[PDB]
Amino acid sequence: MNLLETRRSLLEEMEIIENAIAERIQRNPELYYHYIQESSKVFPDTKLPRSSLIAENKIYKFKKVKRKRKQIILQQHEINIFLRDYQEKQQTFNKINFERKLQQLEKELKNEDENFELDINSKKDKYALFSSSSDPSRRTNILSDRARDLDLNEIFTRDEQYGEYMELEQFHSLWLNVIKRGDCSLLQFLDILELFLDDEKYLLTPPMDRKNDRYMAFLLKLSKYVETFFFKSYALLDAAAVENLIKSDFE
Amino acid sequence: LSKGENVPYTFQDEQVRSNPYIYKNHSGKLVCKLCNTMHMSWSSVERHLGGKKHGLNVLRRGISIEKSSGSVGLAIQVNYSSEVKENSVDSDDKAKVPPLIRIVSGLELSDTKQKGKKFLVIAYEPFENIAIELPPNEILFSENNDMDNNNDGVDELNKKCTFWDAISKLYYVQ
Amino acid sequence: SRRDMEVIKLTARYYAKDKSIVEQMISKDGEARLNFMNSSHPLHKTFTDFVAQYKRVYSFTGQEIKKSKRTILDNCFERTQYWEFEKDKDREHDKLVELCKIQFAAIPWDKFTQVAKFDLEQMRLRR
Amino acid sequence: YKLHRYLKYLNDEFSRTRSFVERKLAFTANERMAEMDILTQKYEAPAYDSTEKEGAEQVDMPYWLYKLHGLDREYRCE
Repeated sequence: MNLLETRRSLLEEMEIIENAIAERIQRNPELYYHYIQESSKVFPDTKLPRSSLIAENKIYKFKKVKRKRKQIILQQHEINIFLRDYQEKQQTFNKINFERKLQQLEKELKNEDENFELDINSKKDKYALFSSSSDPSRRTNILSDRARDLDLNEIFTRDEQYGEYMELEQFHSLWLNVIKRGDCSLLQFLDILELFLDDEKYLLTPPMDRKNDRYMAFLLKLSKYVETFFFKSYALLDAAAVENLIKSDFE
Repeated sequence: LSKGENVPYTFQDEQVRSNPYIYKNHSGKLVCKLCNTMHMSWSSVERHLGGKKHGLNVLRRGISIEKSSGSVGLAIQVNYSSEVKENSVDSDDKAKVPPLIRIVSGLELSDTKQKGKKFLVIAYEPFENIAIELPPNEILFSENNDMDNNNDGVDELNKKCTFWDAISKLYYVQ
Repeated sequence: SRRDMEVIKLTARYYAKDKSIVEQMISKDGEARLNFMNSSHPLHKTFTDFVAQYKRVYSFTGQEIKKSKRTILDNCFERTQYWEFEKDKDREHDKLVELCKIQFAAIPWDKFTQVAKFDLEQMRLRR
Repeated sequence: YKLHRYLKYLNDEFSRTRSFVERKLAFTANERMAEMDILTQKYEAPAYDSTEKEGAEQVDMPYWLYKLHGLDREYRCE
């Protein structure tokens, strides 16, 4: 196997993917904008577009139609898997990167001459494998053939509304179970959570004693939830980057 | 009000007219021969020539005319003003439009005397039109020069074989 | 088409390194198989592609690509932007053309005043 | 610590939800019901509708003549 061909096909596929997620970012700029905005508040350095662009939902001159949340998120997770593929290919590629032989192979190319068949399926099956609306007959499902079995409802509950809200009622229940009473209302519970927005309150004005078992367990479960929710609602941002950032800040 | 022109009588058998439509009938009245209107005075006429009906009948006649009428090639080099008078008009009014060429049959002329040959007319907004007689039935009439790219511009002739050096104001045609 | 594809891509593989092995093969064998070598044969064009591509693989051999997620995203955004720009150029062009059609259709081709009687592609550039 | 920083990064969502809570809370029966209906519909709806737009980008004849002449009037020869 001539590595040249393999590395070629790799660079080509990478190109295809970049082109796909670029077409996406084109039809609905929000996809990037949304993402980028969040990124802005995690990695302060990040440069973000002109506000006007964001609002008018335009990238250059044309203002694009506003899309609903479920679709934006969907395409963001699709682009997520795309970027995964890309990262993989980039990896394998990094790990992979006369005349008598020319006639030698050209001779064997004569093999099986009677192969009556039309072959238009290398760049078309890929281009197609990664494009908008690749599932239905013509135009029914925005999802590409690549991620045809991608379903957000298996990632978000109904009360979260694809990142609009985070369902904390459950944790209010567990909390009631933790404080061993009922003096605590959903709103008073949220008032409790607010402590964790401050850099010092959750530490110096704790709801319960921070050495209490029930409390520490609860806090664990809740923390896990908030984190998974975070990365769930912002697929496009590099999860590992954020994780490592936080860890280093911690140490 | 007439600006001194002699508006001719309808029977006089045609001195290019300022316009060319207005006449005077066997009586003395003034008439548009396009629109078949009768006018009392020069003041009325200038209202008509500036009117929306006399606009239309020119367009209708416009269409009505526009629906009927290894070798050697020719090359023309037309030069234009050197920023002498074009300094007073720069309001992006077709200023971006380059000169245009068209092949006209002599079958139609202001005098209609002799005819039977073609002319390679070249036109630009301010400057006056220009013509070049083409006795040869066909010269340089090529066959798929470029690889069929479709920006019609005005016509196959213009895109196919014209160049407009707009920076120097030189129009080449071949 | 697997045959054609394979021969194009192979002669393209070799043509990418030396360009001398094919020019010798053509004179040695004499087969109507490599008829795509001449720019006459349509497929030739796609050939010019493949070779280029292979020529490209020779570019960063010994160099790894270390693009990160952030970067890839930024890039795809910039590509989008480009596409939008190009689209705008196309639009403008269409407009100008429209103007031209209007004026051409709207000038007197009977205001004659003649005088006498009787490669540009490389010229319509700049140098 | 993670709960801390992640909740900080999600301040907008936290606020958004707290708001939601207060709203639903101040609803009536019918109101709360219809709202729930809405959340549900949003949940079980196609991400792309058969009635969406593609390519709707923004930026940044002789009528009385045929009646007068008597044409374009329905008639029949048997």
